[PDB]
Amino acid sequence: AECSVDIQGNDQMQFNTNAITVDKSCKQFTVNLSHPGNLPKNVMGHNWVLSTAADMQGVVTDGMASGLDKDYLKPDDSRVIAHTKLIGSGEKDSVTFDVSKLKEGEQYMFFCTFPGHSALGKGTLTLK
Ligand SMILES: [Cu+2]
Ligand SMILES: [Cu+2]
Repeated sequence: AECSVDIQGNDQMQFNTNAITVDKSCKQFTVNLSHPGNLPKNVMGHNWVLSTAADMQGVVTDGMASGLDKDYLKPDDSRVIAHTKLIGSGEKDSVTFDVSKLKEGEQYMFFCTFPGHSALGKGTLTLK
């Protein structure tokens, strides 16, 4: 099966999908994020961050407090399973992670930690 997905964030706060499926036979998985908007990352930055559902709000809140220079992620945040850099217009970044970090039946969320963005810039990730 395919073990990658292409995700975009633009000059609005929604990703172009709200649900990612990771096939259970995949051993790694890659997310390729890009930003087809015109605004720079300090104004309309997006990252793609994966945590358990339970951990999402903490990661978002602590990430906002960490600021732009930390890509809006608390340093040494063990709650983050995988993530990309924060990108702006014209940029791109990919993350590959081990599917051994995921289990069937567990509830995962992906989201952007740029301030305010998680309200609309979030979705589920499911191993199946
Ligand atoms: Cu964002
Ligand atoms: Cu990191």
